[PDB]
Parts: sequence; C-alpha cells; structure tokens
Amino acid sequence: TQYTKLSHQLISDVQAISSTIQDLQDQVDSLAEVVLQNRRGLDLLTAEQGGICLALQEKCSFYANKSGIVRDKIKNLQDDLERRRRQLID
Amino acid sequence: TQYTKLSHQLISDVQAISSTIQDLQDQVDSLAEVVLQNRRGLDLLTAEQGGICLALQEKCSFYANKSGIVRDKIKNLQDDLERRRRQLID
Amino acid sequence: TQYTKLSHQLISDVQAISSTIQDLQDQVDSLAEVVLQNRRGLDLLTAEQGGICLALQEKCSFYANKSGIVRDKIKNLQDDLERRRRQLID
Ligand SMILES: [Cl-]
Ligand SMILES: [Cl-]
Ligand SMILES: [Cl-]
Ligand SMILES: [Cl-]
Repeated sequence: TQYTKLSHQLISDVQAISSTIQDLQDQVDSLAEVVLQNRRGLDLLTAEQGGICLALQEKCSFYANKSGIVRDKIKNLQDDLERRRRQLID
Repeated sequence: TQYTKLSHQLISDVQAISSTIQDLQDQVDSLAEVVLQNRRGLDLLTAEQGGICLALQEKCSFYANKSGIVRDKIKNLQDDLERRRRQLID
Repeated sequence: TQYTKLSHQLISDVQAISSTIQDLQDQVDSLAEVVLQNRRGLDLLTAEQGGICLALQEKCSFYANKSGIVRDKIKNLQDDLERRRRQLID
C-alpha cells in the first residue's frame, strides 16, 4: 500500500510539474513571436542604417528556439506517466 | 526508514524544482513587461502607419500570459509539500 | 527491488525535468538578449525624447535576470542525482 502510494505521489507530482513546464514554454513561445516582430519592426525603421544592430554598432542578437525539444520531452514524459498509472492498477 | 527517506527525497526534489519554476515565471513576467513596453514604443513611432503590425504588413502578434495559472499551481503544490512534511513526522 | 526501482524512477524523472528547466532558461536568456537590444534600439531612435520610456510617458520597465540562480540550482540538483545513482549501485 505504501509503495504504490509513494509511486502514485511521484506520478502526480511529475504530472503537475510537467504541465507547468508546458505553461512556461507556451508563454516563451508567445512572447518570442512578439519579440521577433518587434525586431522586424526596428529593422524596418532603420532599414537605411542596415537594420537595428548596425544602427546600434553592436553584435547582433538572434533567438535560439528550443520549443520542439521541450514539447517532445514533456509529451514523452507524460506518455510514460500514463503507462505507469496503468501498471499500478495492473 | 527507507520509505520515509525516499518520501523525504521526493518532497525535497519537488520543492527545489518548484522554486526553479517560480524563478522562470519571475523572469518571463519581468521580460514580458519590457517586451510589451517595446511594442507600445514601436506603435508610437509608427502611429501614422497604424502601428508596427500594419507598418510591417503582417499578422499582429500579441502575448498570451499564463502567470496566474503557473503561480497558483506552484503555490498549491508547495502547500501540499508542507502538509506532506508534517505527515512524515506524524 | 521495488524501493530501488522507485528510487531509480525518481532520479530519472528529476533528471528529465531538470534538463527541461535548463532548456527554458536557455531560451529565456537567448530571448532576453534580443529584447534588451530592442530596448537599446528604441532608446536610440527616441534619444531626443530621452529614450522610449519618456517618449511613452510611462514608468520604465527593466529586466530582472535570475539566470545564475537557476543554473546553479539545476547544476547542484544534477550533481546530487549523480551521487544518488552511485549510492543505488553501492
Ligand atoms: Cl512511479
Ligand atoms: Cl522586444
Ligand atoms: Cl511524498
Ligand atoms: Cl532517490
């Protein structure tokens, strides 16, 4: 009874954590669309300067997206929790 | 002894993870304020064009905030860990 | 056999979660560089107005970075998982 209970608690905690990580990736993705449109906007406004990075005389920063990596890992983890719940009944 | 130890370890890990998720939401919220002010700034600069999205001739991106969802879930999880610690003593 | 198995599962879950949190911090850091360059860009374009916040007649938003806090916590957690794996063999 004790081992399955702690097993159940682990699955529940990991599920809750996984949904929260999804929420964070959801926000990062949403915010990133706004930020990259803002960069396109600044590049438009400074087109004659060659874009905002050249206007600033700076090394240019670009976004390194990992949305697919995170979403796959979370889905694969959630799929494993589904299997684990089943085996606790069985 | 073993079961409470693994129980203790689960609670400690989940607590540490939960604080790190809070940190991520803290940064997302902070960065989002900067990004949305940047959008207001671009919309001001291109007011005569109808704002930055129309100036870019693009579908307009807006931010989808989930801060309250995440913060509630984390607080509710931390509250449960508090109860679990108590029951391990009891 | 059961206790080490659930112990193993906890370590594996926490490891997977920790890597995903790293991914999120990686994206936040990358996106933050783009956002802060965008702010410098807007401040350049509105230099005569005193920068974008004064041009907007708004309280100015600045980014509160916690990258080092998160990365340390994750590395320290991963180091502990390494020790725990070893003790499960021993
Ligand atoms: Cl489990
Ligand atoms: Cl931005
Ligand atoms: Cl527990
Ligand atoms: Cl463990």
